[PDB]
Amino acid sequence: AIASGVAVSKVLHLEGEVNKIKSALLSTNKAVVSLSNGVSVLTSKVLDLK
Amino acid sequence: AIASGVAVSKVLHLEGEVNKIKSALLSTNKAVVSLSNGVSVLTSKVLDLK
Amino acid sequence: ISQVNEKINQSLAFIRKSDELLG
Repeated sequence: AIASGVAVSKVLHLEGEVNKIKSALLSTNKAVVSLSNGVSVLTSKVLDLK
Repeated sequence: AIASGVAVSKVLHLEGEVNKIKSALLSTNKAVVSLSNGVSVLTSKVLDLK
Repeated sequence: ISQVNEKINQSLAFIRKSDELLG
């Protein structure tokens, strides 16, 4: 699965960045979901005030 | 950090792709913080109207 | 209203985790 020396170690390091960047965007998504349930419930309230 | 011509450039380019996507998600995050500080102050006002 | 603010509280906590990974 390997043969050197066209970057052995450096290819695994970018494979690590992709798992942090892949998990990073998941938290970002989950924020946009909370902010989305919040704006959903605020809208609901702005209606009961009308 | 590379060895040619076994895709010297193509490993360096994707190594580049990861640096923009990392700054990219950083700007995306910065928006979700503003829209959230914004919805926070809008909420504050919808409360002062109630 | 107090619950709309917990949604913003927990969305802002999700960005600091995102940014805690960058990195």
